[PDB]
Amino acid sequence: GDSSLYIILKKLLDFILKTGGGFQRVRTHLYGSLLYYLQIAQRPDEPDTLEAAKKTMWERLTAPEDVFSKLQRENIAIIESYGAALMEVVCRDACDGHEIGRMLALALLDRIVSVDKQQQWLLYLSNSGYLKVLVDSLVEDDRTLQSLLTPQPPLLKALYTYESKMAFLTRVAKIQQGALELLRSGVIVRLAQCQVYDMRPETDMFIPTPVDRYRQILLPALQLCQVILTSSMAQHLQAAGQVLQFLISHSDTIQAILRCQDVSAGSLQELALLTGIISKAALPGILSEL
Amino acid sequence: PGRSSLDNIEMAYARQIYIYNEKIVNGHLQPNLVDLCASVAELDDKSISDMWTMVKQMTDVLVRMEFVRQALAYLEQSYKNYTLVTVFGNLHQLGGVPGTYQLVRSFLNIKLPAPLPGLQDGEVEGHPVWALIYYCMRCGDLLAASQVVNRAQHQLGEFKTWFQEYMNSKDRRLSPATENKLRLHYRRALRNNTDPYKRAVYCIIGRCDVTDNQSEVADKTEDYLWLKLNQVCFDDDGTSSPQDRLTLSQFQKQLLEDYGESHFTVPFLYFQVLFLTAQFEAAVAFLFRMERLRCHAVHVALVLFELKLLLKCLRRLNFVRLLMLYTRKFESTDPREALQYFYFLRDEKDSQGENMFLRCVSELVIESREFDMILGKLENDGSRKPGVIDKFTSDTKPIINKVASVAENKGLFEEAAKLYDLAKNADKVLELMNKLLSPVVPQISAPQSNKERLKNMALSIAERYRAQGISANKFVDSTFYLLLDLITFFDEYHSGHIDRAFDIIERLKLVPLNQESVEERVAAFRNFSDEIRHNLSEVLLATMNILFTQFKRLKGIEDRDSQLRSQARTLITFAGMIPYRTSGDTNARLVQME
Repeated sequence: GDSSLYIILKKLLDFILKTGGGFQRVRTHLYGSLLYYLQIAQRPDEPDTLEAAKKTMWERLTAPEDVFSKLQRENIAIIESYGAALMEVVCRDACDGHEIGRMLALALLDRIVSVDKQQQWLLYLSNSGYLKVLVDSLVEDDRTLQSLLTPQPPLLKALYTYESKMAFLTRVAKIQQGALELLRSGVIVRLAQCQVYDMRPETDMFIPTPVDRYRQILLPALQLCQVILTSSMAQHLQAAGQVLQFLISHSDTIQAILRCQDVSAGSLQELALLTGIISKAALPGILSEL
Repeated sequence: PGRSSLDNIEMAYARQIYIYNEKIVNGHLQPNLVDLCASVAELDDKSISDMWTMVKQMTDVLVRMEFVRQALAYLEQSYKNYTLVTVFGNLHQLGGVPGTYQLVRSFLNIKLPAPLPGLQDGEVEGHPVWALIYYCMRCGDLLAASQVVNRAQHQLGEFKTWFQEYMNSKDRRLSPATENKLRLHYRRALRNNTDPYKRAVYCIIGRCDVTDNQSEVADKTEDYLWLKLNQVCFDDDGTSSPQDRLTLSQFQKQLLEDYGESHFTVPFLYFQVLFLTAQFEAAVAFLFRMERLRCHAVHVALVLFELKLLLKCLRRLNFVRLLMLYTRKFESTDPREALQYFYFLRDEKDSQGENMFLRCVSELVIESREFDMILGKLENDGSRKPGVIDKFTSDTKPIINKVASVAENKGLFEEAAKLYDLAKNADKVLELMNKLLSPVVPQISAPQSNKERLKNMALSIAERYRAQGISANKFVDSTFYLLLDLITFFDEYHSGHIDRAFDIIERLKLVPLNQESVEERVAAFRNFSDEIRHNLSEVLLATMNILFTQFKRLKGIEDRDSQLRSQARTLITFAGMIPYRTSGDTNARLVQME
């Protein structure tokens, strides 16, 4: 049992909240340990495992096992307290310093993220901070993909972080309350500002690599939009209208995406699916275009 | 929206590759390009379409395969076709015979050289001779052009000589002699003056002035290309040390500079210029742009590919990867189609590509996890029913082991069992199988519909393998049957049939029905295989249940209550002896009493 590990997890949270450590270097270490701990606790299991455990509890027909759920609950309580405090510290920190330590802190934020999805965090986190900052950072994401060539190097830093940021955004969108916060932050606006979509990637390093990269950005952002759309009530709701505007305004890209090949094709294929999901999920983009 | 438009298109294209794969397999003579040309006719494709015709002319247009020669031929034939069509439609019907010369006279006379005739040509007997020679040349009818000059009535006659030998040879008229002399005359006399067509003929035939362009009579973009193609001199260019050499490479670069897609306007036409110019890579990349229709670029590449080009994904040209990336879009949804596309990779025959193909397929199987579709399915003896890949064939066993082991990591049991069946590791299958059925047996009750799952799976394999030349270990099979027997006991346990359950449980020969032989049941307990050792808990308590319910004290003659009573007793002694080696529910006691 990684019970012994639990104590270290507590110490880590303590130090972070305290934000002692002149070195972000120190905090990077704390973030790394926390990340492993969160990951370790839930060995890759998916909703099926949870459903099986619930049934067994079903009810305690005899002696049940509910060990992993119990462990997750304890982790989440500890984390909550310490949490509000530490969320503040973790996000601010974020930005700066450490573009480095960043790779570590964004990964920590994402793991944490699943668990403690649901709950808790959405409220806290919401507010603050994050949203505002993260949406603005979408705009700047577009700019950051170009700056991407330069910095291929400084890339190492940022791939660990930028990808982590997209993931964090996608995860928030997966749930109702999270999607609401992102959308409130003016997601569509930042995306319009990034101008990632309102262009043609082909227009324009070995060229297939750049296409893979650009399309890659498009697939994640597109997933974030689709997730935000569906995650609310995609119908009469306001969300449906916003997504439709997204499609029409960035039409012809959707159409253009539909045919061709490579790993680039693979990325293209995923992008195509993502648009399709956006289409049906909304009022059928086609349906709207009666 | 929904865009059934593309999906329909996707399917149409997929259909065509599919037929192409059938032909390759069946040694057929199905043309890819004619097939696109047929579909492409409809619209916007009127560009893409012309592109396809260009490729098709190339069909077996090797015929050797000279870059500029073929490009020239395409342009020349196109012009000829254009000429024939104009003639083929009213008039006179032209007065004379249909000879090629006359057709061109018609083009020159009827077509737009005259609104109502006139200006700056040299004309004899109503005919611009130089224009004629130029157009005949344009058509590719060099011989006729030469003849016209012969008959000409002209006085630059030295040129006449230089035309004939240009014609005689490979058309790279290279006399170690005069060419130099012709050039001087051009510069002095011809260059600063004359009738546009005359200049064209001199310049083009001579390769007189490498700074390039013909003033008055370049009327079309293709005219523009054709002229340039005529000018380049590939063979023995390196030999001879003047710098009046113009190469395909040089031509290609000019097309790039700025001339740009915009410059080649009809952007529509730019595509064609790229193919003609030999910029295949650029051509795919360019097709790669509008909506490039990743789909279109992919297929065109496929077509160049059939042609045996590609001689060394927005910007990623390699054929394997171009195909692979294309697959990414549809692979999850349409794994079959993905296979069809990956298969094309072999079209480039050679190792490397072959492995790339294999790796791609391997990669497809893994993570798509569409095992049945991709790998195969159910024996009913009769080996595998082939998966799509198997139809293509070969390395399939090694992929299976790889996938199966991976399944083991993930713990995706069922997939593993499925994979091992294909692997034909019969013993392995049953063993994994015994494990699956074994747990799920121990647990708590209320399950087991009579139609589908691990139990059902159990039934499938036993019926299936055991009769037929069974390769499995006897031990392995034995536990298998026991698990099945226990399961049938379950079916009948509840759903009534109390009496039947005892009979079957006793048959198991696991639990002491007889005397105090309960202890022998101890001795034989530790020996028990791990799978059964686990199951016993329910065997007991099932017994004390039926035993209880059946032996409900009856109302108001032979009633031997004593048995079905002794059975409980022996069972309890049994349970009493192994409670520690059991989960910890001697709540047999609750059922035991009342």
